[PDB]
Amino acid sequence: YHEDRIRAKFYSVYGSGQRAFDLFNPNFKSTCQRFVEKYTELQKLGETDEEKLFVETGKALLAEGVILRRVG
Amino acid sequence: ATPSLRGRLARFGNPRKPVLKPNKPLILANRVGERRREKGEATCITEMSVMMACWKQNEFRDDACRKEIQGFLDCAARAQEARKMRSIQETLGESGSLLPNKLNKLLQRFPNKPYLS
Amino acid sequence: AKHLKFIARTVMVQEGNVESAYRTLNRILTMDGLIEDIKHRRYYEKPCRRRQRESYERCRRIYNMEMARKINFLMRKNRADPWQGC
Amino acid sequence: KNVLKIRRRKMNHHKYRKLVKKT
Amino acid sequence: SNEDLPISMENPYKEPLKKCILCGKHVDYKNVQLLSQFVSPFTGCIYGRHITGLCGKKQKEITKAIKRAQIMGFMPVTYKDPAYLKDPKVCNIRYRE
Amino acid sequence: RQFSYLIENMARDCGEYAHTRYFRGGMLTNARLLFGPTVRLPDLIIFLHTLNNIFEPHVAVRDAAKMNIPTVGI
Amino acid sequence: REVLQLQEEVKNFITRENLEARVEAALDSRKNYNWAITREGLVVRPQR
Amino acid sequence: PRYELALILKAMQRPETAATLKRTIEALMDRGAIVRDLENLGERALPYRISAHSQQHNRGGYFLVDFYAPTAAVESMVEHLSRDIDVIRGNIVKHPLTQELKECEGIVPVPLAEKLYSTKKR
Amino acid sequence: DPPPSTLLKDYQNVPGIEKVDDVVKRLLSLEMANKKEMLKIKQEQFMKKIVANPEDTRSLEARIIALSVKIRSYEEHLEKHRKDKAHKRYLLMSIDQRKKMLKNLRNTNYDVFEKICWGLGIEYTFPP
Amino acid sequence: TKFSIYPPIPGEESSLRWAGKKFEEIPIAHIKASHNNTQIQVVSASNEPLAFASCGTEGFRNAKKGTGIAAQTAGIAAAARAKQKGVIHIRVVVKGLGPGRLSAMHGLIMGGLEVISITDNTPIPHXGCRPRKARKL
RNA sequence: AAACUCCAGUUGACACAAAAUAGACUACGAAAGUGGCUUUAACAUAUCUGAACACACAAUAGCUAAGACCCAAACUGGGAUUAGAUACCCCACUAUGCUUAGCCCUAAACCUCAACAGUUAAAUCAACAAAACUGCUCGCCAGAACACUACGAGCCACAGCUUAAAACUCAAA
Ligand code: FES
Ligand SMILES: [K+]
Ligand SMILES: [K+]
Ligand SMILES: [K+]
Ligand SMILES: [Mg+2]
Ligand SMILES: [Mg+2]
Ligand SMILES: [Mg+2]
Ligand SMILES: [Mg+2]
Ligand SMILES: [Mg+2]
Ligand SMILES: [Mg+2]
Ligand SMILES: [Mg+2]
Ligand SMILES: [Mg+2]
Ligand SMILES: [Mg+2]
Ligand SMILES: [Mg+2]
Ligand SMILES: [Mg+2]
Ligand SMILES: [Mg+2]
Ligand SMILES: [Mg+2]
Ligand SMILES: [Mg+2]
Ligand SMILES: [Mg+2]
Ligand SMILES: [Mg+2]
Ligand SMILES: [Mg+2]
Ligand SMILES: [Mg+2]
Repeated sequence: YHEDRIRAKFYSVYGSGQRAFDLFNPNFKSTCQRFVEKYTELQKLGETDEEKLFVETGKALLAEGVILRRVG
Repeated sequence: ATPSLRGRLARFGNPRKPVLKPNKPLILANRVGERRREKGEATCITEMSVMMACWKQNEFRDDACRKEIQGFLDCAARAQEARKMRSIQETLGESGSLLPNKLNKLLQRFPNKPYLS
Repeated sequence: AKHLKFIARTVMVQEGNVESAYRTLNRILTMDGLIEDIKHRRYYEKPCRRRQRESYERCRRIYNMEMARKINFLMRKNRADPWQGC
Repeated sequence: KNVLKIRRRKMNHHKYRKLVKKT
Repeated sequence: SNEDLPISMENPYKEPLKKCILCGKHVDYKNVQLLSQFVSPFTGCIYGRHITGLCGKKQKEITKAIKRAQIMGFMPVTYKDPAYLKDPKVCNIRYRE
Repeated sequence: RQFSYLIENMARDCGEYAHTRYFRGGMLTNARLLFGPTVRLPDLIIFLHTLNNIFEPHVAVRDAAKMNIPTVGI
Repeated sequence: REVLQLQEEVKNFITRENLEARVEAALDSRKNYNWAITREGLVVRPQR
Repeated sequence: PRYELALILKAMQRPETAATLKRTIEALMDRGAIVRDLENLGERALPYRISAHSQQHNRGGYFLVDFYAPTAAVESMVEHLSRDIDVIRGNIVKHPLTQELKECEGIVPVPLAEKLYSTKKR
Repeated sequence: DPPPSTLLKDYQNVPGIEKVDDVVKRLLSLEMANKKEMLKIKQEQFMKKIVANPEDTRSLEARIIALSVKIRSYEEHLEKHRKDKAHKRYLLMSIDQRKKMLKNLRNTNYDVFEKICWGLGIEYTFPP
Repeated sequence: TKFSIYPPIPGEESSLRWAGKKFEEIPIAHIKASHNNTQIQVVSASNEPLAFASCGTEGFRNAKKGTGIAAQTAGIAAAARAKQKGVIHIRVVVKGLGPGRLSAMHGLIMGGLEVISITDNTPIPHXGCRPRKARKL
């Protein structure tokens, strides 16, 4: 899926979220999926650059109180 | 890592000469070999030579070789009990790796499948 | 002959333990293949015979390493039967 | 395969070389 | 048609290929310190790639460099130069129990 | 074997039959000798698992076709 | 671009004029080609 | 082409070593070589005892001479080094910096070979 | 053979190569290169002398010229290495391949076939 | 300091001593373990012969020379003559995979000598002379 | 047992011989072959197929001539074994293995699987071996044995090689 490129980059930058997946809940949303949704919203607002659209998404989540610890 | 088998055998499509000429097909059997019976080392042979050394210098008189004879006797008894325990522990407990019989039962449940079903 | 002496194949003895030092030396010569090399050189192995031996030893390594990989892969399954009676 | 066909040729050749040497 | 159908593309999660410790570095026959890291301390024997962890290309370059350095008077043959015994151990082999 | 107990109870509850055990040679193709000349064979066989425990097709799949018994199978 | 680079390098080549001066300058310097590799792929230059 | 002369000289004092290097560099120029640089690798103990010109050597001075020369100059220079009594051992190799190292993408894994035997039942 | 002072085929058309130091001209000449660089110069001379388009290398004419240069290099090699059976094979095969090329050129473009024979000094012969 | 199985390199400053002598000054016991015999020679660091013994010089003959007990007896004989000349510590250099390879070293220890290092010098040609043909048994 | 005892061990000096480890790599070459180091030259062909004989090659053994000689080693001699032992085992030593210049032209020279192009679906397929096939071309084969033979012919080959039958015989091989 198109969002797989966003997930591959998120896992490479921020690693697997210390929050544990709950695959029993059919509506579970991980930190990566919450990142993918914000990334998708900003892309529909006109932004097309990749490197720029990825840095703005991280800021939006930090403003919402999400923990994003860069792996390196 | 297992050495490669690509282009090693004489086959159609493989241009080069064969690298390997296995006299048996390289296909895993559903069993392993039986562990060979091993020959242990002699025990107390050091104390045996010390005893037989005093005999040569004391005309084979046991009265002068008591400490050497006793040492060779105590060692033989200790080596006897240890030999008695080595069987109870190593033969039955299967310490470390499994025995062939037990390992073959495990392979029976996951046999190699060189054919289609 | 032209090299320095007491560097190659030399092991120091610790606390008078000569047996352990000899076993260490023998283990070194074995792992580096010198022992088997010396034995195979007592008589001349003809080239066709050496090629056959190398092929046999290489096929044995491939088979033994694949059997070992399957044993380690299945060893976890040696636990107790979880559905005893069914 | 056995080597019975080779063995027949082997003896033929041996006896021929020996005949040539003798004469 | 449908937006939720899969799309054809290359594996985005694909991990980069692994590289040997010498990938991208020049192997010179004069760099005896580097070459000494791939020979036995006791016999001077060259280690196979299953011990050195080198790829095929670098296992060959190291081998050729050692043979050149040995006969040109830069490197001993029957042992590892004792001056290099305290270098980083990059080979997978242990002689002591 | 993880579901043997579940399947045997389901069969007993719906009023049908279950065979989750080791399948002996000829239960279907030699039934008149194993059960009797008047034994009635199943009209339908439902495989909840079509493989045996060495990851081969259950022998009953072949033998059901030999005896012309329709089979449902996951 | 290769002819330009080569034209600057030739200025530092040895000739029969500066041979005696370049030999003495070599006897005073030291060139070290030794370096070790780590399990992480990092070069460890020699302690000099 | 571009070559590299690995030169092991007899352990001598500075004056005799300078006279040997000059005499060697001139031998290259007399054969049409364009000498590029001279590097001193320092005096050290030889990896093994070397016998050269009816003498046994345990130490030597290591020097490198980077130079260009026609292909026909190598054979003639090798013959010259064999007669110089102050040279323990001298080898001429193609300069390693001329050989451009190709790029490497990494290690491509090798999968277990398949279909080496027909799938008939044995 | 071209003079040793001839520049390599790669550095012959760089602007300002005639105003560089004499040392730089030696390092870019045939004198400081292997024999294969000299053969590329010979091949270029024959092209401009014979073929109509010296830039077309896939024509049957360019191939006959390229192979004729290889044939001459094998003959020079064997003059010094008379027991080199491998290169003796490469020579005889190359001569056979050129004869097959000449046969195909003689059948398709005779005017070009005559210029090739004159330019390269080849005496065409019919097989027995 | 942790124990080092690598021998001390001559020229470097090592703290190891044996009766006040450095590693380079310890006498050497050369053991030649052949398939049919064992020869032991003790020499000084300056290559001065100090003692010699073999299974043959100790009264063994024919197949009895190629045994471990014969090599042990030769080791005791060489140690006895070497100990009289003031030898205590020795460096063992053994060549050959004969039956008296390890037994010869035991005899040296039983004779009163202390082995501080063991060195193998079994000749291995790196390509050399063609050995004799294989046996038909 | 014979053999050696100007023998053996350490140390030093010291090859016209052979090329540990790397190589668990699978590369190069038409094949035969090719795994110590350096340098020079250098690995045909922009359709494919195309030869017992043309053309050029071709392991080992062998021949001719001149050299080298560590080690190995047909033959031969000695020791032992055995009913015998022209063998197997031990020792010694030669032709030979090496170099140079010419020959000889053979191999289970077999990965016993011809070159080129294409396929994995149908009937998948006697057996075994290394799954089954298609197009196209050249080479070759037609019961066994006689027969890697006889004769003829060619060949630097003269107890050789290549090509290669028939009669008598059997109902199998
Ligand atoms: S993986 Fe790149 S050189 Fe080894
Ligand atoms: K070698
Ligand atoms: K043939
Ligand atoms: K074969
Ligand atoms: Mg077989
Ligand atoms: Mg058989
Ligand atoms: Mg017959
Ligand atoms: Mg090997
Ligand atoms: Mg053709
Ligand atoms: Mg024909
Ligand atoms: Mg023929
Ligand atoms: Mg031949
Ligand atoms: Mg010959
Ligand atoms: Mg001999
Ligand atoms: Mg001879
Ligand atoms: Mg030679
Ligand atoms: Mg062959
Ligand atoms: Mg063909
Ligand atoms: Mg017939
Ligand atoms: Mg024949
Ligand atoms: Mg004939
Ligand atoms: Mg005739």
